[PDB]
Amino acid sequence: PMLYIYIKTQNALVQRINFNLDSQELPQNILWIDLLHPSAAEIAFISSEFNLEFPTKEEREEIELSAKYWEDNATITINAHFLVRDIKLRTEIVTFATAKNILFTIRYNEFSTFEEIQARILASPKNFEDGFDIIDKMFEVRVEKDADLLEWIDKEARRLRTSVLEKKDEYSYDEMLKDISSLQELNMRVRDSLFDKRRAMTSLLKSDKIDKDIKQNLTIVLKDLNSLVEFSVSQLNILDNIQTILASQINIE
Ligand code: NI
Repeated sequence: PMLYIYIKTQNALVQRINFNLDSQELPQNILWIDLLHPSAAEIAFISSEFNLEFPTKEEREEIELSAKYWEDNATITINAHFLVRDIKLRTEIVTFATAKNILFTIRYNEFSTFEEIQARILASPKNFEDGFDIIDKMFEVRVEKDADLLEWIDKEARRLRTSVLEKKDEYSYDEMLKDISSLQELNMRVRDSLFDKRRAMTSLLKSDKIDKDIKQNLTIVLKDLNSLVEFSVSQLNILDNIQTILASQINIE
């Protein structure tokens, strides 16, 4: 049950404070508040200090569980999509929220993609003026990590493509089918993860809480995201065709 507060320092750098809710005093110049394994104390803390609640039924608005983006006059909420090990992956969701120009992330597990997000924010030369600048950089880091995963699948697909097409350096036909099937699932999960981030960034673009600097950056990430979706689709066709060729060999032989 941990609470990390990221502040903009006097020297215009970011510093991470391991914050103790029950005793310590709140810092100045907060950029981003990270809640890991929150208990009712941490949930009570952000509500009492930043007016941040998450009921699924309220009087003022119809809350739709069939969306992953919600915005009222003061806050934006995003249930953001991540992939974590279950190689077999599974969906992990992190709640993002904005209040008083501060980014909030609420997470229930620690996973490697979020550690990479932490390291990049702490080491970026970018000057973050508020929490909206943070989420801007996070979307960029998240699309890169999805790209690295498509690249890894690409390496594995080329090895399989060579092995099956030229019938050279093959192993167990069943084992090759297991791998192809595993890569197909990874490809499908990353593409869907990329679709989720497209919908969120596009909804952020419409907010008037987001200044022109962030909208320009989200647009650049969106173009690259689209490139990765194209790459993922070409890649899945290759995997499906390797599976078809491999099944053809089993049956013919
Ligand atoms: Ni700005």
